[PDB]
Amino acid sequence: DPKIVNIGAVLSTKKHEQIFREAVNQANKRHFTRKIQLQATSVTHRPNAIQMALSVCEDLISSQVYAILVSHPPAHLTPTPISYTAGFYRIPVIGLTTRMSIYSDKSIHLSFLRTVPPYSHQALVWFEMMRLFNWNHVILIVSDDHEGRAAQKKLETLLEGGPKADKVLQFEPGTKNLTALLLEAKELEARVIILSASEDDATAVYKSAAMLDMTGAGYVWLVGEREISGSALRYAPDGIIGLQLINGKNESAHISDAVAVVAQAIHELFEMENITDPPRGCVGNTNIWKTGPLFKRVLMSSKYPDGVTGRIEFNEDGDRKFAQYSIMNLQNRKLVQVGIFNGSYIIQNDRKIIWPGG
Amino acid sequence: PPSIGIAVILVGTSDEVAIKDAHEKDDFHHLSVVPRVELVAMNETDPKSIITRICDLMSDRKIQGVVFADDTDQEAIAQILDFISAQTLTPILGIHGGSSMIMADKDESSMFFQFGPSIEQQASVMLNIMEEYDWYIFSIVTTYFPGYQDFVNKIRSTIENSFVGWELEEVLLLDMSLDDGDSKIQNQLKKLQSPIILLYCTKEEATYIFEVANSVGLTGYGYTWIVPSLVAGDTDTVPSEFPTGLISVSYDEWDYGLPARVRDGIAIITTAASDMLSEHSFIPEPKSSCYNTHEKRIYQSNMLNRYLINVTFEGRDLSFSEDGYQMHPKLVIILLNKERKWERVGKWKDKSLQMKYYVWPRM
Ligand SMILES: *[C@@H]1O[C@H](CO)[C@@H](O[C@@H]2O[C@H](CO)[C@@H](O[C@@H]3O[C@H](CO[C@H]4O[C@H](CO)[C@@H](O)[C@H](O)[C@@H]4O)[C@@H](O)[C@H](O[C@H]4O[C@H](CO)[C@@H](O)[C@H](O)[C@@H]4O)[C@@H]3O)[C@H](O)[C@H]2NC(C)=O)[C@H](O)[C@H]1NC(C)=O
Ligand SMILES: CS(=O)(=O)Nc1ccc(OC[C@@H](O)CNCCc2ccc(Cl)c(Cl)c2)cc1
Ligand SMILES: *[C@@H]1O[C@H](CO)[C@@H](O)[C@H](O)[C@H]1NC(C)=O
Ligand SMILES: *[C@@H]1O[C@H](CO)[C@@H](O)[C@H](O)[C@H]1NC(C)=O
Ligand SMILES: *[C@@H]1O[C@H](CO)[C@@H](O)[C@H](O)[C@H]1NC(C)=O
Ligand SMILES: *[C@@H]1O[C@H](CO)[C@@H](O)[C@H](O)[C@H]1NC(C)=O
Ligand SMILES: [Cl-]
Ligand SMILES: [Cl-]
Ligand SMILES: [Cl-]
Ligand SMILES: [Cl-]
Ligand SMILES: [Cl-]
Ligand SMILES: [Cl-]
Ligand code: NA
Repeated sequence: DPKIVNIGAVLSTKKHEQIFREAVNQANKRHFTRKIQLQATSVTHRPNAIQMALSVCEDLISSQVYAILVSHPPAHLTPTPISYTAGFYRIPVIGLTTRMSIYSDKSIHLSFLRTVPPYSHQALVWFEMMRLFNWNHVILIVSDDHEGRAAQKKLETLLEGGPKADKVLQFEPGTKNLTALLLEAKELEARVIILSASEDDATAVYKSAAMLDMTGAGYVWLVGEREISGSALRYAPDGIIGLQLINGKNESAHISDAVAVVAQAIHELFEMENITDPPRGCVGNTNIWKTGPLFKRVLMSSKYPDGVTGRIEFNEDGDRKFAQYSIMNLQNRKLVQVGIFNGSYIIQNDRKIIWPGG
Repeated sequence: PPSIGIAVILVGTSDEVAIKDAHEKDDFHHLSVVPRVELVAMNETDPKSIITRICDLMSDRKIQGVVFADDTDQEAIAQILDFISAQTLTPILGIHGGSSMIMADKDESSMFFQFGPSIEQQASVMLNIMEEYDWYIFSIVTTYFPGYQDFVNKIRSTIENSFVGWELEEVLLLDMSLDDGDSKIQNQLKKLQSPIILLYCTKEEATYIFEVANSVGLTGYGYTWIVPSLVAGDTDTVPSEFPTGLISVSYDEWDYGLPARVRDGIAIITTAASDMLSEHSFIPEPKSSCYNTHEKRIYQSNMLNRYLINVTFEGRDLSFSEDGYQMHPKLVIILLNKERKWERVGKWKDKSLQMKYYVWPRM
């Protein structure tokens, strides 16, 4: 009779719960499980953050989960309550689909990994494009919020560790007329513009840029995924280039990979000596799981080469490395794939890029 | 005058009788509104116990505000309270214990306010101490505990804007979210040269860090460590790892006792409610449910904050900052002496430092 080790999950639907169950059952078949055997415990998202925290305690931590998978629901309901409550005990949380850069901040989310990269890592792709297409002078426009500034910090680090940013302009989120900001950019010589902004803020940029004739021949526009989604797509200038994270919204694929990674890590953990069990339930328990920080290290340094979503490793913030992106180009008002970033390398496909104007 | 509900939640042994006494200035609310106070005892300080207790209170009764005190060193309690405050939009005052330990970056929607000093004020009290004794050469150690950036920034801002010959030699950032089986933290601490070390972290973190620092010879004579209030925490609980000669800034219940704190808490919430009622002819309706907050949210706000931060009572300024700290706390400088007892060795009062010793006796 093996020791039973529970893995937890907070997921979007009962379908995804069943996918989690089966992934864990496969992990048990795959692995040698005479000593250690995994058991799936799951719920779906509660309708508010306090209920959600309570359910993490009552439904998951009561089962002594060693880790918790969390999906981003596609309805205001974030992983955050689950990170907080699990983090209180140093139980690792694995985000499956959340892209916001704030989850990279160890001070707030002190035991959080994810199998997708934060939006800010799209800078890694921009940088490779800047080398490839020899854009040696760029203007960077970002929203003056956490996400925007995270994109800036990431690109600047790549540029300061070749191509240069001739200027960085920040704007206040929710500003509707941005003519003043963009006139500043228009004055400059560089004509490659990079944008980090939410949907609605991208929309405002695109509109103002159009009225200043900054979306036609001569200009290049390089953006991420939010800036070619929803309403941002509706006013985007032709010739724009943006990104889509491949499998980025496939909860099922990330459940598979996450379980594989966590199963591998748990079997590795139990090679070592003096592994303790997590706390059973929240009530009366205020000490951290003594083994939590070690299990975090083992996860951080996990490699899973043959993932559904590609090559799975994590960086020093616990963020996905070797993520793969579609490189999209708006031609005749259709988003067309003109290549991919395969995790380390740009691959142009046989569809031609059409730039602003031509 | 109409009555507003205020829960006073007390964790761990306390004189309820002595507490109910200091509030006999209950005949001392001549405001537009009077407090209906309910003492509530709590045993546990995990997230579930704290959430369910407060939510049960809020459902059983109409609570305008919560006054919270505990007898622990658990700084996570403040984090839990900020979360509850922001989610339910209910005023919560953390007046003692873990609940008062600095919580940096409170939520935008938070109505959570803490007795005791901001991070930046403690940073500056530290530099004033160092200046008094002409200790101009120092290094900083922090963990990733929230605030560590504000701490390092404040130090750096202060010293770069002064003509005193400050020398900040080394800033270490220790990651204690991972295990220390590779002796990483030992290797980082071995870098330290300075005769003064400022340490920002939690009391539990400092316990491990000092253990390591001892092993590599960093805690004896020649090294003076200075820490903020939350590291000393409850001064009747002194980890064996803490080195004698440790200096701390403190607001652990020296001259400002729990009874007086509870009374000031009740006054702050009550005055704020009266002030708002006087100006707007309403106050926010107490949430009847934690569990419905998603619906009810366009109907709620943190309006009461404007008033919560600007109360004077019995001719004493009880102002909070917008960051949610006491404005003008009287701070006590304490030293861990040879008997492993914390000892008063100075005061910070009227933005001025008054130290007991001109020269430090041996410790
Ligand atoms: C994203 O895309 C990149 C680039 O396509 C991939 O990286 C390449 O991965 C392939 C494996 O398919 C590697 O191919 C191997 O190259 C070896 C020599 O590498 C040197 O030279 C190349 C070219 O100049 C440099 O890029 C590289 O840095 C090295 O300096 C060969 O020795 C290998 O041949 C071996 O296997 C073949 C089987 O076909 C045998 O026939 C041979 O006898 C021999 O045993 C092989 O050709 C390539 O090196 C990688 N390039 C880089 C830059 O790393 C990523 O794998 C891909 N990522 C994903 C997730 O798909
Ligand atoms: C990384 S380290 O070296 O170990 N230092 C460190 C220490 C503590 C720390 O805490 C930060 C987080 O708690 C903040 N957010 C979680 C708090 C929280 C909120 C609500 C609830 Cl309901 C709970 Cl339960 C817990 C972050 C870092
Ligand atoms: C999502 O990933 C799974 C692999 O687990 C795959 O079966 C499915 O086809 C993917 N869905 C889409 C829309 O690509
Ligand atoms: C844990 O380590 C201790 C040594 O202090 C040893 O006595 C005990 O057998 C170990 N237990 C496990 C499960 O490794
Ligand atoms: C706390 O414990 C005491 C005695 O141990 C008990 O009388 C009291 O009912 C407990 N409080 C709660 C809320 O259970
Ligand atoms: C509120 O703050 C104002 C500052 O303009 C000041 O009059 C006073 O300190 C407060 N008002 C009170 C306490 O009535
Ligand atoms: Cl529980
Ligand atoms: Cl192409
Ligand atoms: Cl209790
Ligand atoms: Cl919050
Ligand atoms: Cl504090
Ligand atoms: Cl602590
Ligand atoms: Na992380």
